[PDB]
Amino acid sequence: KKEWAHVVDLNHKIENFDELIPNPARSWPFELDTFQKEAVYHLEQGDSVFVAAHTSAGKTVVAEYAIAMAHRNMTKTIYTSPIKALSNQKFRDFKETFVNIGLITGDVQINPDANCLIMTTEILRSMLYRGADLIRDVEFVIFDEVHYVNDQDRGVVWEEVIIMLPQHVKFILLSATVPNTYEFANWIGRTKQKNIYVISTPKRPVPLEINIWAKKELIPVINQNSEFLEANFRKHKEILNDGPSKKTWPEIVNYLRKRELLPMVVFVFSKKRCEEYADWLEGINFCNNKEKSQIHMFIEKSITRLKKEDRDLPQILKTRSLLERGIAVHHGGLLPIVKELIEILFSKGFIKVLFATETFAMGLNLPTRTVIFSSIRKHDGNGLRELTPGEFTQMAGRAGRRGLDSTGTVIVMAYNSPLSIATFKEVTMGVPTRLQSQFRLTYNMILNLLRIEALRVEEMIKYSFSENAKETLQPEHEKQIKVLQEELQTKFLELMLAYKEATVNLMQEMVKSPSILHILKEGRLVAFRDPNDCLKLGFVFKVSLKDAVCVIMTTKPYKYFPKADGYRRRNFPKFQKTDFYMEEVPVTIEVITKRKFAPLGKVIKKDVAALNEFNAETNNILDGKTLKEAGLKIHQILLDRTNIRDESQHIVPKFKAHVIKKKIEELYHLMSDSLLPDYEKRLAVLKDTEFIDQNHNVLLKGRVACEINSGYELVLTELILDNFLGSFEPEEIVALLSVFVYEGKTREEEPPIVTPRLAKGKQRIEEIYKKMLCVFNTHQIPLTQDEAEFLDRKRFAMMNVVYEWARGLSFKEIMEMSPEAEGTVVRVITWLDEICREVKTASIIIGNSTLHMKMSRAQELIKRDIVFAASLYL
Ligand SMILES: Nc1ncnc2c1ncn2[C@@H]1O[C@H](COP(=O)(O)OP(=O)(O)NP(=O)(O)O)[C@@H](O)[C@H]1O
Repeated sequence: KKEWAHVVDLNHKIENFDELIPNPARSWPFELDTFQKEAVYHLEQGDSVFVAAHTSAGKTVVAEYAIAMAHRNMTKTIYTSPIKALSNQKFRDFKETFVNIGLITGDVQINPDANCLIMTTEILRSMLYRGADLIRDVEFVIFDEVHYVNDQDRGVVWEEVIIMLPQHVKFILLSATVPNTYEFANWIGRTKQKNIYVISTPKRPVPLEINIWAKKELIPVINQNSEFLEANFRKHKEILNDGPSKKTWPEIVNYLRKRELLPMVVFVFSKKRCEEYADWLEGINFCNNKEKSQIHMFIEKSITRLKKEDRDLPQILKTRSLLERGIAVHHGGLLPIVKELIEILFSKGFIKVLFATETFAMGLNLPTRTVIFSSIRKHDGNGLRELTPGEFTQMAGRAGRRGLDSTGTVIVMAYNSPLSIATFKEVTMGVPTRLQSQFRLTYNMILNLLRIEALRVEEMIKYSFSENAKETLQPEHEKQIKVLQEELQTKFLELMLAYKEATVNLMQEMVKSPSILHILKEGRLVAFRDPNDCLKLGFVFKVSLKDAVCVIMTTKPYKYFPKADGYRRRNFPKFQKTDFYMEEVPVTIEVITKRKFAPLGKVIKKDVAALNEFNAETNNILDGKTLKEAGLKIHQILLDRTNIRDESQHIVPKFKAHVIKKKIEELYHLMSDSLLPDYEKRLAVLKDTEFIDQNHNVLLKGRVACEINSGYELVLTELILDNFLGSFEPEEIVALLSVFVYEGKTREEEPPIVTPRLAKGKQRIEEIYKKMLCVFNTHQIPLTQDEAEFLDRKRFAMMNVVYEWARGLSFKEIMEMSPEAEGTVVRVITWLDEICREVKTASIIIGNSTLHMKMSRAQELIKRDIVFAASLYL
């Protein structure tokens, strides 16, 4: 009866809305869309909202409203998103929109006494665990980019956060259009006992047009009404009938320029190729003198902080070169400050051509007039594969600027060969991506909750999305089993069914080895099952292993077993005949008879001769005899089958009962398997390695691990627990620690480790990790590919860089010896600061003040220059 999540009908309207709101906490130059009105309304009622709105609709408006309320009730509104890189920006967007707002990061903290705070989800979780005091004064928590999914991002923890939030906190979840919003809104509302209204939109306010660029021509293939244009696509194919060349970009750039479809963002899934393509625009310029000067001034003003040695970095000079001509690239290889320059200049209208990797499309709020896909295929750790509809929608959706563009232009590049239609339709018009739960158990979480209170973990698991999902399913499967249990209420089968499965198995097995084409030579009379599973007989005519389908000349369906005379007589009487037809049949054929027909093609023509022959043969085959049958896998399979072997109008019921048993048995397991198993395993793991004792008390070791929130808490704890690091220099320690924050995917050969101790340290960590893996294996706990291949990658490749950096080398010299691009160097080194902080705290717990001192020293050594430059957004 009681519902906590309420779906707001799209057909619903608020004509008297302007009257319902007496004193709107905020107003805008424009007129709010119905969904925004819904949002504001339900917010003012004192309820929660889950807004899943198309790209270009204006979700931020709901965020600003909320905030406003916080400034009207002396309450606090915390804004959160999983994307840390986008904290500084959002913090600047609100400052320029509203007026005290703060910013909470790991090291930097600005204006905490504000009625609004910007922070990542992790920081919020952290504050929750901490039990911060300001949370008692928080009324609204905004969860932005709820649809954000990233496997390599450990900060997507809004579920844990929502579970942990106190009862007096109301929610505002912002998301792209997803199909399963109600699920999560219902979990939230039910689990939190909160009225939450699910709000969405019918379509994109700024409609997209999807085009293909082929042979210097722009061809529409999906119109504003999302209709696929077959003729045009075929046209592209025909025109063409294989990647960017030197003339590619100048040509399309020039084409779009004459037609004023700029600025353009070109998505390129490769940093190198971004830069290459950008370089291919040599001699093209979009900036007049004043613009060049403004840009120069902005850059000069922005980097004046840095030392001269950093201002003159090659990447900076090259970037300036591009920027002063209205061109840029955007990718993870760039120094943050450079990224920021590019972003700020792009948002202000100084950049007309931007080549960007996928990241640019996710967080950043920088829409463009035109979006181009250099390719709709991207390589992920798995390899090369087509983009998913969600990704394509995410990138393509950037192409419409509400208020500036009538429409958003999206272009897919074709080069020398046509794009496949299935691929293209799957990528551009595939089923929209669903919200998935990101909630996982970690040792850190378990140790912390366990340290807090005995059954906190169980409680956390009870209130998770998975559990609630299981709860939602339970009754459904109950009714299904009720119908089945009642439906039924109103050895032969085992061996037989097994025999069927065995024959199917063997058949599937024979479909791999070409040798089959010898057994299924044109004319091989066989008894097979049609789609309706009716036994029939026919001669083989074609064998396409590529499609694994055989064309047969067919005996009407019979609505046996090799060498089963009596069994045949009793079970299988004479079959019926029917005009021969060519039927396509799947290999997975109940029996391959010894009978072979001497050309069918002549029977297909109905030549009197072949006709008579066929008639006689068929009549003969259908008249008398009973069917006779006739690698290493097929051998064993056949053996087992024969073992089972040695082992008409009445089998219907039994068969039905079997079907039932299968269904029910199936619906049973469907309620068996999920966090509790993992949890038990993890407890076992923590018990074996002594983070907790036999009674599940958290030991000192576990209290140390509680402080490491970076991913490899157990191994790191193990590393720092004793005094192996006793004779290491701060530089050496921070150098060695880089292994826990570097993917180690460099495609270059590792040079000699710069010091002996570092080599020893690598050895030590490797050993620790091996042991830990052994323990993971013992308790059959599933590993992520990273955990698994950890040692198979070059994770230690950054030790030298970090060492030399801690020694005082300039970034220039650092880069001259780095196996990774600037951005990654900065990523590693900036993460190491946090690592050092964690280790400091840990050392406090351990009582090792020397280690503490060293870590402080390391922080002091690495925390400098362009690597730690203040954000341009602040
Ligand atoms: N009701 C409105 N009428 C006219 N303009 C609006 C309206 N609402 C928002 N805008 C403007 O259009 C833009 C809205 O974009 P935004 O706030 O980021 O939502 P969004 O497009 O859905 N973000 P995202 O989906 O992640 O890409 C802002 O620049 C607003 O100024």
